[PDB]
Amino acid sequence: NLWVTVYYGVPVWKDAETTLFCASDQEIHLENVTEEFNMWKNNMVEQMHEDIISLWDQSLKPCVKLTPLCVTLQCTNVTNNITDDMRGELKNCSFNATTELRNKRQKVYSLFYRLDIVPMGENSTNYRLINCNTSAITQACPKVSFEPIPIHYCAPAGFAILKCKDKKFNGTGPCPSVSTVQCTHGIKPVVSTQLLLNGSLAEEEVIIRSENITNNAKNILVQLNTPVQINCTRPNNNTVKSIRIGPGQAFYYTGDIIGDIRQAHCNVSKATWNETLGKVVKQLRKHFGNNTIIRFAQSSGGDLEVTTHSFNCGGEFFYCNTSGLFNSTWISNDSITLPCRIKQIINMWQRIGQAMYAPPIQGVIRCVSNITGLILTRDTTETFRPGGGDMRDNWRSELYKYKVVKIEPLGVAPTRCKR
Amino acid sequence: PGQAFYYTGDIIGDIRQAHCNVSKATWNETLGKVVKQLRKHFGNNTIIRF
Amino acid sequence: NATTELRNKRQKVYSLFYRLDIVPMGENSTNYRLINCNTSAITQACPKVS
Amino acid sequence: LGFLGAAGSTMGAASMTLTVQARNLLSHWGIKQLQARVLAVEHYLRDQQLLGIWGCSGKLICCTNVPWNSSWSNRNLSEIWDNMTWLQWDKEISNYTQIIYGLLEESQNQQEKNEQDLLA
Amino acid sequence: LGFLGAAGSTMGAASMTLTVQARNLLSHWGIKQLQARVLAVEHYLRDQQLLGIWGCSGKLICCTNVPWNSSWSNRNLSEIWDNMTWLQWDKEISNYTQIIYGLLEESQNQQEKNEQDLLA
Amino acid sequence: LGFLGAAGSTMGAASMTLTVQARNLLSHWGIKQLQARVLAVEHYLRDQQLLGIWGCSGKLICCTNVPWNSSWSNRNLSEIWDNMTWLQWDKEISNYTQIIYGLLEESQNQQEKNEQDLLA
Ligand SMILES: *[C@@H]1O[C@H](CO)[C@@H](O[C@@H]2O[C@H](CO)[C@@H](O[C@@H]3O[C@H](CO)[C@@H](O)[C@H](O[C@H]4O[C@H](CO)[C@@H](O)[C@H](O)[C@@H]4O)[C@@H]3O)[C@H](O)[C@H]2NC(C)=O)[C@H](O)[C@H]1NC(C)=O
Ligand SMILES: *[C@@H]1O[C@H](CO)[C@@H](O[C@@H]2O[C@H](CO)[C@@H](O)[C@H](O)[C@H]2NC(C)=O)[C@H](O)[C@H]1NC(C)=O
Ligand SMILES: *[C@@H]1O[C@H](CO)[C@@H](O[C@@H]2O[C@H](CO)[C@@H](O)[C@H](O)[C@H]2NC(C)=O)[C@H](O)[C@H]1NC(C)=O
Ligand SMILES: *[C@@H]1O[C@H](CO)[C@@H](O[C@@H]2O[C@H](CO)[C@@H](O)[C@H](O)[C@H]2NC(C)=O)[C@H](O)[C@H]1NC(C)=O
Ligand SMILES: *[C@@H]1O[C@H](CO)[C@@H](O[C@@H]2O[C@H](CO)[C@@H](O)[C@H](O)[C@H]2NC(C)=O)[C@H](O)[C@H]1NC(C)=O
Ligand SMILES: *[C@@H]1O[C@H](CO[C@@H]2O[C@@H](C)[C@@H](O)[C@@H](O)[C@@H]2O)[C@@H](O)[C@H](O)[C@H]1NC(C)=O
Ligand SMILES: *[C@@H]1O[C@H](CO[C@@H]2O[C@@H](C)[C@@H](O)[C@@H](O)[C@@H]2O)[C@@H](O)[C@H](O)[C@H]1NC(C)=O
Ligand SMILES: *[C@@H]1O[C@H](CO[C@@H]2O[C@@H](C)[C@@H](O)[C@@H](O)[C@@H]2O)[C@@H](O)[C@H](O)[C@H]1NC(C)=O
Ligand SMILES: *[C@@H]1O[C@H](CO[C@@H]2O[C@@H](C)[C@@H](O)[C@@H](O)[C@@H]2O)[C@@H](O)[C@H](O)[C@H]1NC(C)=O
Ligand SMILES: *[C@@H]1O[C@H](CO[C@@H]2O[C@@H](C)[C@@H](O)[C@@H](O)[C@@H]2O)[C@@H](O)[C@H](O)[C@H]1NC(C)=O
Ligand SMILES: *[C@@H]1O[C@H](CO[C@@H]2O[C@@H](C)[C@@H](O)[C@@H](O)[C@@H]2O)[C@@H](O)[C@H](O)[C@H]1NC(C)=O
Ligand SMILES: *[C@@H]1O[C@H](CO)[C@@H](O)[C@H](O)[C@H]1NC(C)=O
Ligand SMILES: *[C@@H]1O[C@H](CO)[C@@H](O)[C@H](O)[C@H]1NC(C)=O
Ligand SMILES: *[C@@H]1O[C@H](CO)[C@@H](O)[C@H](O)[C@H]1NC(C)=O
Ligand SMILES: *[C@@H]1O[C@H](CO)[C@@H](O)[C@H](O)[C@H]1NC(C)=O
Ligand SMILES: *[C@@H]1O[C@H](CO)[C@@H](O)[C@H](O)[C@H]1NC(C)=O
Ligand SMILES: *[C@@H]1O[C@H](CO)[C@@H](O)[C@H](O)[C@H]1NC(C)=O
Ligand SMILES: *[C@@H]1O[C@H](CO)[C@@H](O)[C@H](O)[C@H]1NC(C)=O
Ligand SMILES: *[C@@H]1O[C@H](CO)[C@@H](O)[C@H](O)[C@H]1NC(C)=O
Ligand SMILES: *[C@@H]1O[C@H](CO)[C@@H](O)[C@H](O)[C@H]1NC(C)=O
Ligand SMILES: *[C@@H]1O[C@H](CO)[C@@H](O)[C@H](O)[C@H]1NC(C)=O
Ligand SMILES: *[C@@H]1O[C@H](CO)[C@@H](O)[C@H](O)[C@H]1NC(C)=O
Ligand SMILES: *[C@@H]1O[C@H](CO)[C@@H](O)[C@H](O)[C@H]1NC(C)=O
Ligand SMILES: *[C@@H]1O[C@H](CO)[C@@H](O)[C@H](O)[C@H]1NC(C)=O
Ligand SMILES: *[C@@H]1O[C@H](CO)[C@@H](O)[C@H](O)[C@H]1NC(C)=O
Ligand SMILES: *[C@@H]1O[C@H](CO)[C@@H](O)[C@H](O)[C@H]1NC(C)=O
Ligand SMILES: *[C@@H]1O[C@H](CO)[C@@H](O)[C@H](O)[C@H]1NC(C)=O
Ligand SMILES: *[C@@H]1O[C@H](CO)[C@@H](O)[C@H](O)[C@H]1NC(C)=O
Ligand SMILES: *[C@@H]1O[C@H](CO)[C@@H](O)[C@H](O)[C@H]1NC(C)=O
Ligand SMILES: *[C@@H]1O[C@H](CO)[C@@H](O)[C@H](O)[C@H]1NC(C)=O
Ligand SMILES: *[C@@H]1O[C@H](CO)[C@@H](O)[C@H](O)[C@H]1NC(C)=O
Ligand SMILES: *[C@@H]1O[C@H](CO)[C@@H](O)[C@H](O)[C@H]1NC(C)=O
Ligand SMILES: *[C@@H]1O[C@H](CO)[C@@H](O)[C@H](O)[C@H]1NC(C)=O
Ligand SMILES: *[C@@H]1O[C@H](CO)[C@@H](O)[C@H](O)[C@H]1NC(C)=O
Repeated sequence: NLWVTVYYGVPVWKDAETTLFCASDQEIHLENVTEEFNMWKNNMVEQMHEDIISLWDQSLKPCVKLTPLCVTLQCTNVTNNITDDMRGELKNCSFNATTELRNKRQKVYSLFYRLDIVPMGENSTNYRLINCNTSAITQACPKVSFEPIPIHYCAPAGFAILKCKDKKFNGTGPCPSVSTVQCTHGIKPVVSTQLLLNGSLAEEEVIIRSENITNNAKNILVQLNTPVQINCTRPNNNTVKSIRIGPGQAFYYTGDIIGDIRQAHCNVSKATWNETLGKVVKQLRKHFGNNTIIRFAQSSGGDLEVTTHSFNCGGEFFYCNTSGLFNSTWISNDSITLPCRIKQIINMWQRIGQAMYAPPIQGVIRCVSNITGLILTRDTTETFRPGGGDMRDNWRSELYKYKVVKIEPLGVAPTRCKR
Repeated sequence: PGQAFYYTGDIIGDIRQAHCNVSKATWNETLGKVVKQLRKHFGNNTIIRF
Repeated sequence: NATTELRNKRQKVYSLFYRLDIVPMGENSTNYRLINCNTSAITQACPKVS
Repeated sequence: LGFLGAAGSTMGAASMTLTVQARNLLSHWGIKQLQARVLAVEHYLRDQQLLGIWGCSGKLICCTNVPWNSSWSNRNLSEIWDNMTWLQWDKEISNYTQIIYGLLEESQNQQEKNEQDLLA
Repeated sequence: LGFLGAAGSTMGAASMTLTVQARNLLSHWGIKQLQARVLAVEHYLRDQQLLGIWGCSGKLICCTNVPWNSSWSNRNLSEIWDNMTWLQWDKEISNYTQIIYGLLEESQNQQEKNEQDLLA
Repeated sequence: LGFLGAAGSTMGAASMTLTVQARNLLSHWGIKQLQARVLAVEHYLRDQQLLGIWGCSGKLICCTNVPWNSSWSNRNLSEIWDNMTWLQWDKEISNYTQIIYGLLEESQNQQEKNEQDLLA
């Protein structure tokens, strides 16, 4: 009747995990393929997380380790015209630093942000740096930028990356329009918390994605279909000086500020932001009731790293207060100014044993970026607050459309052909 | 900077020597068995001293 | 006199050592050094690792 | 006409693109990339070894002397080759591939011994 | 009589040493050596896969059903096998090897389907 | 019935388990493990290449046109297939395997040339 016939080169695949490789400085449509996608169970996210951290750590290996600076500092108030918003933000700290010769010392004074230092014994002249009790700070190399250069992830032979082209796709379930790609689009590893910057926009509508939308323990990733432009600045002219603390080892610090001292801040158009939230609210009401109340509120608690919008602006690390963006209730040429704090001693990843010193940048800093999505958490009346402390969510927002499968070319079927 | 050294500060009570205990009878049975097997490589009408 | 987390500070520490881990210097009965100070750097085993 | 382009097509159409997929099976930081490459080679060789064991070495379409059990699938040829894509077919008989593979090996073992005794 | 000893000889002489060359295709510090070894294996397997695709698996000399186009080379057999060494020949037709390889694949694909329908 | 289970059995019994052993040939810290895996692949490929050179590609039992020299072994078939296990046989003719391998290669080289001239 019918006989087993063996075929090799069959267009069949199964879900699989593997190691993807980099490509830095092609697409086949698959006409009648419907595939099941599931962001949040996508291991491409876990790989990107580990690769970004590893590359970050590698870049600090050849940089000056600031152990000579774990000394007592004598700090007084800065003798300049400091506005009310900046009182107590800066301190003028003196210390005895090592030099290139072991039997010599030098007296150095520098400006530090208050967030980077701590009083000892509750004494108002003697302070230490924040990490002297937990870690050695490593200074980032001034020649190495923090720019989020795009990375493409490519599959090894025997594997393929499938891509979902459905414009209304929410990260899970069947995708009726699937193509095969050799390598992903370039993804910029932008590191930020509650507002996602410089990512991809939704093609048509604001898309709200959540692993379980009714579960208040889960985060909600909101992709915008329009960017909101945000303008950030540190409006102070910084004079950057350096000293040798060892054999070819230079430490960089702010010596002084030229002119008045003002608070760093970000500007979001008021009208654009109100249109953006109206769109988010309309989509939230498709998961929540229609005749409901949607309230936005500020982050409820935790340290500065999670209660603010954290980002790298021109090499400086900003911590902006977004209570001016998330303070409204929606029931059935102005701008919003967001105050920002600056830190030089940071921990980047949610880790304890590492710390980095970001050397100051000479001059005045300005950067412009696009808000392309929000990370929200949820508490009638539903209340939503900013979230985003875990960087894996930033990467889920770009990788949600990709899946990795293994090719299984061998198979059998009945035919009328016999050996 | 985050580096802790651990040490014994003090001893509570009297100070005594550390030691190990081996059952006397079990040990004597064990050696008798070892001796019987050594005599298969060494002479039979011999003396084995530990 | 041990170092502390700050480079310009010192702390006075006393501890108990086994005699096998220390050696007299110059045959002096108050001044001793640790056994390895002339041959190696000692590394402390991590307390969390069995 | 590219790699996996026929994935949504019928088995009888997709069977004409076997060389398209066959040619895409082959091609401390950097170690995990070597592991991926070594593993890809090992996977490839196991499938090739298996075809050799069944007497299908060197070919993409291989007819055998193993009859089909309708307990494996009782669909006819028009149901299988003019509908059920290969992805659909693979799901339907996944439970039976080890039984079929064992029977392909047993058959080849009888064939090689019957052919050596006819050359004697 | 050793590896590449026939490189300067005529194609018809050099064709008798094919096993001499075939056997010399197979066999942080130390990683670049693994990369070289993995790569050598991958190269080897791609050439073997290609012979299989063309229906030449397991042999050093393989005749096909692909006719020669004299647009590729219009030299006769005495010009090619009794002169032009293989190095010279390779230069002369380098521009045409992808056309020829495509035609070898297309032919094998028709042959395997015509043979399955004659076993039916 | 598992891997090497037949090692103590007679050659004529052990010859029926060839697929059992064939399938067990394939599958800074961690580098020596990659070296072991790369090496296992290279070993495998050399044995497969050698079978191809002798004209035995794709099969576990291969008959050739090379006669047996009784200078290699003068035992009869009952002595060899109904006694001397494969471990015993391997010891007895170890001194002659390179002579035999050379003669298998020479024979295949004459066979491929005689077959191309009959297709002409
Ligand atoms: C979101 O995307 C926008 C658009 O890409 C991005 O804005 C860009 O930021 C970079 C980095 O701050 C700007 O590049 C600098 O421009 C100044 C002014 O000319 C130059 O002086 C800088 O060169 C010095 O510093 C470099 C190290 O960063 C050194 O390598 C160099 O030798 C010099 O010393 C540098 O070129 C760029 O101009 C803007 N682009 C625009 C249109 O404004 C924004 O930062 C992204 N946001 C986030 C959070 O990633
Ligand atoms: C953010 O908006 C404020 C207005 O609220 C801008 O402040 C003005 O800046 C101009 C100089 O360009 C001054 O002449 C005005 O006197 C300032 N107004 C006030 C009320 O201070 C600010 O420049 C904007 N932002 C950014 C990020 O550069
Ligand atoms: C930090 O304090 C130092 C003094 O400890 C300030 O430097 C002095 O400035 C006066 C003028 O006001 C000069 O006459 C002195 O010679 C300077 N002393 C030294 C050691 O340079 C310094 O300006 C203060 N820093 C800031 C940013 O205000
Ligand atoms: C952002 O600014 C708001 C003020 O606009 C801060 O909110 C206040 O927080 C204190 C607790 O420390 C409450 O007692 C006040 O009632 C809050 N004010 C208002 C108007 O609600 C908020 O804490 C700031 N956030 C960060 C991260 O600095
Ligand atoms: C090691 O010597 C120290 C003194 O150098 C002992 O500590 C003192 O004990 C007396 C009581 O006998 C207290 O009054 C002192 O205040 C303690 N001094 C300090 C610095 O703590 C210590 O007990 C001895 N160690 C051991 C194990 O006996
Ligand atoms: C065809 O299969 C019949 C039932 O076999 C059983 O069911 C199948 C689905 C498998 O699970 C198999 O392992 C079970 O034994 C047999 O009774 C019948 O004899 C088979 N036909 C043959 C081999 O001639
Ligand atoms: C091939 O099969 C066609 C469909 O048969 C019917 O539907 C399938 C899914 C089963 O449930 C089967 O039992 C049903 O009878 C037939 O229409 C067609 O005539 C068959 N072709 C031949 C040549 O027999
Ligand atoms: C032989 O080739 C003739 C010309 O083909 C063209 O020129 C050669 C050199 C290649 O570049 C090729 O891609 C060009 O198309 C054909 O016109 C002729 O039909 C071919 N003979 C066959 C295939 O029968
Ligand atoms: C084979 O070809 C020989 C050489 O032919 C001539 O030189 C070559 C390079 C071309 O330019 C060609 O057009 C010339 O005619 C001939 O001498 C020889 O007779 C030919 N052999 C046969 C059997 O035809
Ligand atoms: C069989 O072998 C005879 C002796 O060959 C020699 O002895 C064997 C054991 C090998 O060591 C070999 O290298 C020696 O040459 C030959 O005289 C005889 O001709 C061979 N039979 C053949 C090839 O027909
Ligand atoms: C096969 O050989 C059997 C054993 O032969 C004897 O012992 C071997 C080890 C040699 O020393 C040989 O010279 C001896 O003659 C024979 O008993 C048996 O009859 C032979 N079978 C056939 C068909 O000839
Ligand atoms: C220094 O600034 C603090 C604000 O952080 C203020 O409370 C204190 O009184 C100031 N001291 C002097 C001497 O100006
Ligand atoms: C620096 O050294 C001088 C002695 O030369 C000392 O008086 C001063 O307090 C030291 N500075 C600090 C911050 O300890
Ligand atoms: C360092 O000191 C701060 C108080 O200034 C304390 O909160 C923190 O837990 C200490 N770190 C360690 C490792 O003990
Ligand atoms: C995403 O889409 C799936 C499939 O339609 C649906 O079951 C799920 O509830 C949706 N989740 C969200 C947050 O929209
Ligand atoms: C989603 O969350 C709800 C609680 O809001 C829970 O009852 C339900 O079982 C969860 N569903 C899944 C698939 O985890
Ligand atoms: C900042 O200071 C530099 C001198 O180092 C001067 O050339 C520049 O114009 C100043 N910029 C501003 C905004 O004050
Ligand atoms: C941001 O700066 C651009 C010019 O670079 C300006 O057109 C835009 O209006 C500014 N946005 C806000 C919110 O101030
Ligand atoms: C935001 O939208 C609401 C609802 O349409 C409206 O009442 C409110 O005035 C708007 N606010 C701004 C700043 O446009
Ligand atoms: C919710 O309101 C919108 C109009 O804003 C309407 O189109 C939609 O059908 C309503 N959904 C339900 C479930 O009533
Ligand atoms: C929210 O807006 C009201 C004015 O409508 C203002 O009084 C209140 O302070 C704002 N809350 C925050 C946290 O800024
Ligand atoms: C914001 O989005 C627009 C539209 O895609 C783009 O032209 C612009 O360059 C983006 N801005 C930034 C800072 O990337
Ligand atoms: C060792 O301790 C066990 C109980 O844990 C006891 O039964 C045994 O007799 C002791 N052996 C010796 C030699 O004391
Ligand atoms: C050694 O003595 C044992 C009895 O303890 C006896 O069984 C054995 O045969 C003797 N061996 C020889 C060599 O006398
Ligand atoms: C260290 O000193 C001891 C004597 O206390 C001596 O025996 C040993 O050899 C010395 N080690 C070295 C490396 O010289
Ligand atoms: C998809 O299905 C249509 C019929 O609805 C068919 O014409 C087309 O060829 C199919 N696509 C593929 C790749 O087979
Ligand atoms: C699908 O299956 C039926 C038999 O079940 C057959 O008649 C038809 O040819 C197949 N394909 C099409 C074209 O629907
Ligand atoms: C395949 O096996 C599963 C159990 O693993 C069984 O439920 C199913 O009915 C079987 N039949 C098919 C799909 O051939
Ligand atoms: C080199 O050419 C000469 C004729 O000039 C020929 O006799 C010799 O065999 C050739 N060498 C090789 C390796 O073919
Ligand atoms: C070289 O080519 C010519 C034909 O062009 C042929 O007669 C001759 O046999 C070839 N080889 C020699 C021996 O020159
Ligand atoms: C081969 O191609 C080159 C251009 O790449 C051309 O110049 C040459 O004439 C071609 N002909 C040959 C050598 O067959
Ligand atoms: C071992 O030898 C016995 C005969 O003494 C035989 O029956 C048995 O089958 C042999 N074992 C194997 C694995 O061949
Ligand atoms: C072993 O060899 C002899 C011939 O030497 C043969 O008669 C016998 O069949 C072989 N095997 C057995 C069963 O002993
Ligand atoms: C095999 O060679 C060895 C020397 O290497 C020789 O002693 C032996 O007699 C030879 N004969 C055999 C076992 O076939």
